[PDB]
Amino acid sequence: AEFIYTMKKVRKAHGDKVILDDVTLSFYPGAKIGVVGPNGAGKSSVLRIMAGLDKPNNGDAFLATGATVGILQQEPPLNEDKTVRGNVEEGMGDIKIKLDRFNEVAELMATDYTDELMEEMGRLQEELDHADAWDLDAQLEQAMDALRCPPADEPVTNLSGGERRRVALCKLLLSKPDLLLLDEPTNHLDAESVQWLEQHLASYPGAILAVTHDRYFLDNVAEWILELDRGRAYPYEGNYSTYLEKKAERLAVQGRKDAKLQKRLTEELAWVRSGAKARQAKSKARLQRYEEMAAEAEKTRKLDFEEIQIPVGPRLGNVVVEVDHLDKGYDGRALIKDLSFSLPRNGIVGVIGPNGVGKTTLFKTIVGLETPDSGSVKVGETVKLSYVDQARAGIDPRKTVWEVVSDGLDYIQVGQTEVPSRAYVSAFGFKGPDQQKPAGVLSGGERNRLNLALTLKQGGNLILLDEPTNDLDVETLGSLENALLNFPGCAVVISHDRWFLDRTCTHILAWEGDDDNEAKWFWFEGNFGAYEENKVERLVTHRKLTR
Amino acid sequence: ASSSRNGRDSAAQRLGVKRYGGQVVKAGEILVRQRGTKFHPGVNVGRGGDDTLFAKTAGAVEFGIKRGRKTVSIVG
Amino acid sequence: VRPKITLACEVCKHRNYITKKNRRNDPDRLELKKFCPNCGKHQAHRETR
RNA sequence: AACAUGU
RNA sequence: CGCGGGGUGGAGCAGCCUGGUAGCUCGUCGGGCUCAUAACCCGAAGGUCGUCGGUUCAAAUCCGGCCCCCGCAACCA
RNA sequence: UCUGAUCGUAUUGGGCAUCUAACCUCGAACCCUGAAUCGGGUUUAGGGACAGUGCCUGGCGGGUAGUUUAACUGGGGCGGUUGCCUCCUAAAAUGUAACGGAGGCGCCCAAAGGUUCCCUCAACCUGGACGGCAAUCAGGUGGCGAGUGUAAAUGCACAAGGGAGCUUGACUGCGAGACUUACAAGUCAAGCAGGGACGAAAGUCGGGAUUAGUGAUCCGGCACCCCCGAGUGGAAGGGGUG
RNA sequence: UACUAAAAACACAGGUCCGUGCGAAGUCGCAAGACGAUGUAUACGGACUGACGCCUGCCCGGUGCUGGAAGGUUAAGAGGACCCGUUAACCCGCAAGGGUGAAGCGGAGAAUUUAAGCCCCAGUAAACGGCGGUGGUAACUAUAACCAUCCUAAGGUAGCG
RNA sequence: GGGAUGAGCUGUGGGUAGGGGUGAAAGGCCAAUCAAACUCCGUGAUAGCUGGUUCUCCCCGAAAUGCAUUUAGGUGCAGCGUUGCGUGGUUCACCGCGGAGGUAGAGCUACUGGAUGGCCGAUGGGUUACUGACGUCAGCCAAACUCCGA
RNA sequence: GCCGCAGCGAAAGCGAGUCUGAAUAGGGCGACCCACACGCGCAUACGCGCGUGUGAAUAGUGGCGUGUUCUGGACCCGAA
RNA sequence: AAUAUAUAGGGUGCGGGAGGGAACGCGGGGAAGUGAAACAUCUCAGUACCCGUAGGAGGAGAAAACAAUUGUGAUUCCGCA
Ligand SMILES: Nc1ncnc2c1ncn2[C@@H]1O[C@H](COP(=O)(O)OP(=O)(O)NP(=O)(O)O)[C@@H](O)[C@H]1O
Ligand SMILES: Nc1ncnc2c1ncn2[C@@H]1O[C@H](COP(=O)(O)OP(=O)(O)NP(=O)(O)O)[C@@H](O)[C@H]1O
Ligand SMILES: [Mg+2]
Ligand SMILES: [Mg+2]
Ligand SMILES: [Mg+2]
Ligand SMILES: [Mg+2]
Ligand SMILES: [Mg+2]
Ligand SMILES: [Mg+2]
Ligand SMILES: [Mg+2]
Ligand SMILES: [Mg+2]
Ligand SMILES: [Mg+2]
Ligand SMILES: [Mg+2]
Ligand SMILES: [Mg+2]
Ligand SMILES: [Mg+2]
Ligand SMILES: [Mg+2]
Ligand SMILES: [Mg+2]
Ligand SMILES: [Mg+2]
Ligand SMILES: [Mg+2]
Ligand SMILES: [Mg+2]
Ligand SMILES: [Mg+2]
Ligand SMILES: [Mg+2]
Ligand SMILES: [Mg+2]
Ligand SMILES: [Mg+2]
Ligand SMILES: [Mg+2]
Ligand SMILES: [Mg+2]
Ligand SMILES: [Mg+2]
Ligand SMILES: [Mg+2]
Ligand SMILES: [Mg+2]
Ligand SMILES: [Mg+2]
Ligand SMILES: [Mg+2]
Ligand SMILES: [Mg+2]
Ligand SMILES: [Mg+2]
Ligand SMILES: [Mg+2]
Ligand SMILES: [Mg+2]
Ligand SMILES: [Mg+2]
Ligand SMILES: [Mg+2]
Ligand SMILES: [Mg+2]
Ligand SMILES: [Mg+2]
Ligand SMILES: [Mg+2]
Ligand SMILES: [Mg+2]
Ligand SMILES: [Mg+2]
Ligand SMILES: [Mg+2]
Ligand SMILES: [Mg+2]
Ligand SMILES: [Mg+2]
Ligand SMILES: [Mg+2]
Ligand SMILES: [Mg+2]
Ligand SMILES: [Mg+2]
Ligand SMILES: [Mg+2]
Ligand SMILES: [Mg+2]
Ligand SMILES: [Mg+2]
Ligand SMILES: [Mg+2]
Ligand SMILES: [Mg+2]
Ligand SMILES: [Mg+2]
Ligand SMILES: [Mg+2]
Ligand SMILES: [Mg+2]
Ligand SMILES: [Mg+2]
Ligand SMILES: [Mg+2]
Ligand SMILES: [Mg+2]
Ligand SMILES: [Mg+2]
Ligand SMILES: [Mg+2]
Ligand SMILES: [Mg+2]
Ligand SMILES: [Mg+2]
Ligand SMILES: [Mg+2]
Ligand SMILES: [Mg+2]
Ligand SMILES: [Mg+2]
Ligand SMILES: [Mg+2]
Ligand SMILES: [Zn+2]
Repeated sequence: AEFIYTMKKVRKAHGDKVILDDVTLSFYPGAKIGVVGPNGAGKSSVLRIMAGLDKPNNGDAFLATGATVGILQQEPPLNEDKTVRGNVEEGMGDIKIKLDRFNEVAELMATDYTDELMEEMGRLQEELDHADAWDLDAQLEQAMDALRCPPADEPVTNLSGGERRRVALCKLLLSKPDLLLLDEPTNHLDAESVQWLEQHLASYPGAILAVTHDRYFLDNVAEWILELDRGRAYPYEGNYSTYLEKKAERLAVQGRKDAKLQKRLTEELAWVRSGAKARQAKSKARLQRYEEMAAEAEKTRKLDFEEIQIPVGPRLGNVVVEVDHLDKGYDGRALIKDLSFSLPRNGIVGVIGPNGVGKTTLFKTIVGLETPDSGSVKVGETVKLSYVDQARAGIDPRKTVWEVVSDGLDYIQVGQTEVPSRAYVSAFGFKGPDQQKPAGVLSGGERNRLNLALTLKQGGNLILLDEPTNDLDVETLGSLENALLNFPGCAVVISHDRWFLDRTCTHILAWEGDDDNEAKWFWFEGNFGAYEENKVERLVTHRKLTR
Repeated sequence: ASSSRNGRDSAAQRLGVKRYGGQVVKAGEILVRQRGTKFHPGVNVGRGGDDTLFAKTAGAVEFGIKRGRKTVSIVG
Repeated sequence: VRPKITLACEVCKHRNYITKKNRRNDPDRLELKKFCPNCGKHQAHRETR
């Protein structure tokens, strides 16, 4: 069994925060590895070593011969051409210009000399039979109907958040590399597309590495589980219910070993201050053991966790949002048609729908950044909102994380109260000298965490959150949903995490469109578990993508 | 036995005027080694990095006042 | 916090200069315009990895 | 399963 | 004298080398329960962080300067 | 013939069980043996591919062996200190000791470096929405009492201090001649050439207003140059410059 | 303690704990052998108290000793993908060079497989060891039987001073 | 003065050997020697430490400081002695001229601090019999104060 | 055989030069006779280049002495 | 012999060995003081000492050797390098 990727004595560290230290492991074809770990462990930095983007400090992390590699970054890039032209840049990347050379020589060789160009239309034709590119048009027309892509002739600027991930999954799954590097593939996707990607990654010739924070995508695609602790990597097999056992066990034995090391210090620190008696001397061997036990008691300080704390706004009145017969559409396609609801006070409203159906356009009519076609939105004089788009200003990639929350100022207003800015970003995890990290080097778990710092400093009593459960681990995801239950205003949450809307929701707004209407919604007074029961009282073959 | 924490000091840096006035020098000799510009460069004298007042031309050193600031010059 | 970095030419890939940056202030690679003795003219130098 | 006291 | 801990609400202690938001138990104060007092339940008030002089945007914390309290060494003739 | 499951022969290792023939027996009897609680042999009764021993290998190891365990010091110990920068001691050049008197340093800055151009501060006084001793504004007076990334001295208002434009000289090949110095080191340097930055030019720039922010030699690592290449062509390893 | 120390030191009879199932454990030996003992757990050896009388409290966190074997970590041996050196041949060519390179022999060798130990989970103090602070409170005063709080593996009981 | 039928005292012959013996345990004893016996050999061990080192005259003539040191009672290089060969007044004294200085002294409304007594009086304390800032008129002080200055 | 006979360079090598360097730039190390007429683009006089000298001033090596040094017990005596 | 073939052991007759010597030789075992201004690698040194075994000498000795592509042609020992 010849491998695909190997690492030998690899050590990568960003100064004090080590990512690897003397790791050595091999990736053989047919592996289905799901890599886990908390935020700051280094999961996206390992996959950029394996993609050839980054390089380790020392050690030899190389690749097998042949064996091309495709990576999905955690924020995937796109071009500025069409959707049909967005898929040909990967998977059909090098093979379209062989097709764009063979049709060139179909008229250039006729009007020119036919002896050197005879073989130039020959060795192209030898690269169209083993790769089978004679029907390259309909190979694109299949790989768009598998991921259910948006149509061919539209720009990639006015797309969804999940439609920009459906078009980026189609780039890598056409290349068919011998080593996938999926960095959070199930972000922004609905339940239909994640169920698709489970059955596609089952039958797949090649190694699959996939860093995920959820627990149900991993148990269907991964049988081996790799972990990233503070530097070390701990490979074993399981199904992520045994990951949370073994992670909580390493900290159990470490807690009552650092505690036993602590009582050895206080019995020894009492010796070094005891003062030397008559002419016998205090032993320099025991002074040297104390000065080396004090150093190993300082490279173990790991407890630093602050709860997410949402600021309370002013007192909220009886009318929060009123919507009377709302219509919204960008073309002849209609998204919202005859919608009437009224947002409650002191609840959580979950918004349900598949990709490209108008959940984010629904928020932009409430904040006023869009305009209703017919019908009105009414807010009410006590309501102060809190909302920031993902696209209109967002973050700036070379301002530091302290001057994005602040604007270079010392103290900030989080709503009729004065708090320091460095005491505010440190309440959101960014502590110590990590407050000078610019926005480009922030990871996905601390770009979602930065985005909560910008929205919640507006001090509102109606917070609108568009997918807060995006790149957060289970320690702080439970800390966020704790703070949405101690919140005395109305919170509206768009999500696709089915086991996050089942936990903290009191009202459900869901798309129940079918073939004749395609644009109707539904308001439900109750939680998500009771909406599934009420759904069945009112009221598939896997698409292949290749051949 | 109240051991004072007041013992240390730095090595002397051999500062001062190293060639005096009316004295024949070669091109490039050091005239005044000093901290800051206690003496200023006059004619045919350059300052240097640590204010060392070298010579640009062989000749005779002469000192003088030029609008308050005391200067060092070389008469070729 | 101030590591020592080596700057390499972007044409012939010789490592001509060593210097120090700040890793928190400049997380990305340093591009300067230094003089390569191999090429004989000032050319774009960039850090190594 | 609760339950001490009385110028 | 010399070392090296310590001073935080009325009493006891966290927080401190990991600078930003002063906390925990009892006690005090007002209301309940009881025939009444306890116990228990509810709501509150209370601190120049020993004093004063330095860095920082910001000090109970970091660093000096003094004032008390506690512990330990003072061995060989 | 591919991916996966399954069956079958041949082969080859790992456990477990049984066997006896290597090996083991201070169980027994007989013989050399005339005198033998030694030893060897024969047969028997048991153990058995284990144990024991060889070579390789991890652990454990004051049981034993060889040794180390600094100096200054108002005797030694205890306490303190050890290199580097700044001032007083220092007796008007330099230098100068003490467990003499005060502080710092083991960095920081991709501009807080280079260049061209422009500007002057603190404090005080009068007027002014929130505005207070003091935010920002306007006008008087003000020659250095502010400021200098960082201790202190020497300096700096002509600014080396406050602001803006473009940039990488925080260079490569050298360096006559000097300061300091036991040696080893440490420090300054006009100017010539390549190739650049800024400036209309003259010109200035081999990092920072200056002096602290560091470590000899050996042995190794890396990139580059293709210098030697143990019969010859290669390579191993050495060599040069960074 | 011949030769400045005859005692309160050592021994002792009694006590307990641990080791030993039999050419035993322990000891002298490189080994054969020997002692133990021509003895066989009421015997033999090692440790610590020291007739007798009344007694011998609490602590298993530390460090040992005994047992366990889930998990981590871990040697040689087995295994020998890939990579590098050399070159039959081939390709561009100036055959002054450059590139690709089978088989073979060598260099350096990864995944995988693998015991004790150590970390780990338990018991053990007649195992080496350890057995707390500050403040209030009663008929004049005084002292606290009593209470508050912090901490530990547990806070020095009987008796004595 | 203690034991003196007992764990007694003694004779003759025998066994245990040096990191070993033996020890009712004192580091005791092992040939007048024991925190590792004695004797030959390695061997003329080594000692930054102490002692000693022998005949004469003639010329010149020091040092006890600097830097470094597992260094401080030792040593290396310098400094100072002598001698061979080079150089020849370049050394030093005095007089004349050209130069930098911040001690002694003095000064401080020239700065940073200290500081006596008057006058004015911001604040603070009980309409103000106490506090007395900042200014101001005379008299002062300083190694880390200097407009000056031998 | 040794020392002298030519050096420079890490070394291939080149050689009264050679190494660094892009350098007919500068340096490092090494060679290199005016006190003397003439000839000598020459220069008021003085030298440069170059024949003849006015027939310039060099030099090493081996023996035996002496001073110090190296390896030996190394000036002699002395431990535990 | 036990035990059958037989061997261990036993009988008789012939030959030989043992131990000493001042040095030198060969093969095997193998220190420490000392030098490194301490010391462990290293040195002292395969020395001192010990064990086996000789000979008048001993060991080595007739190329599975060197060389550099021309050549020398068993070993020992002295001089150089
Ligand atoms: N500016 C626009 N012009 C035209 N069409 C648009 C625009 N913005 C969004 N759309 C389309 O409107 C539909 C829904 O938009 P959007 O609200 O962003 O869906 P969505 O809920 O965000 N999908 P998702 O959040 O990934 O689950 C998609 O088909 C978009 O392509
Ligand atoms: N270039 C950089 N310089 C300095 N620090 C960096 C740099 N890149 C990354 N980091 C830091 O190292 C961490 C490594 O990021 P990483 O953990 O790989 O992302 P992540 O694991 O995917 N986070 P998440 O996706 O939520 O799990 C970042 O969170 C930063 O704190
Ligand atoms: Mg990520
Ligand atoms: Mg969306
Ligand atoms: Mg000084
Ligand atoms: Mg400088
Ligand atoms: Mg920047
Ligand atoms: Mg009450
Ligand atoms: Mg005494
Ligand atoms: Mg074995
Ligand atoms: Mg020892
Ligand atoms: Mg020794
Ligand atoms: Mg001493
Ligand atoms: Mg003393
Ligand atoms: Mg002086
Ligand atoms: Mg003087
Ligand atoms: Mg200090
Ligand atoms: Mg600038
Ligand atoms: Mg400026
Ligand atoms: Mg630099
Ligand atoms: Mg020079
Ligand atoms: Mg130039
Ligand atoms: Mg120009
Ligand atoms: Mg210059
Ligand atoms: Mg500076
Ligand atoms: Mg060395
Ligand atoms: Mg060769
Ligand atoms: Mg090489
Ligand atoms: Mg060079
Ligand atoms: Mg006696
Ligand atoms: Mg006696
Ligand atoms: Mg006696
Ligand atoms: Mg007994
Ligand atoms: Mg027993
Ligand atoms: Mg035994
Ligand atoms: Mg015991
Ligand atoms: Mg006793
Ligand atoms: Mg236990
Ligand atoms: Mg055990
Ligand atoms: Mg017990
Ligand atoms: Mg008692
Ligand atoms: Mg008697
Ligand atoms: Mg008597
Ligand atoms: Mg008697
Ligand atoms: Mg005898
Ligand atoms: Mg004793
Ligand atoms: Mg004796
Ligand atoms: Mg001894
Ligand atoms: Mg000797
Ligand atoms: Mg001697
Ligand atoms: Mg004389
Ligand atoms: Mg000397
Ligand atoms: Mg004069
Ligand atoms: Mg004078
Ligand atoms: Mg002075
Ligand atoms: Mg004076
Ligand atoms: Mg004054
Ligand atoms: Mg006064
Ligand atoms: Mg003075
Ligand atoms: Mg040479
Ligand atoms: Mg030259
Ligand atoms: Mg013989
Ligand atoms: Mg030795
Ligand atoms: Mg020695
Ligand atoms: Mg010595
Ligand atoms: Mg022979
Ligand atoms: Zn280049």
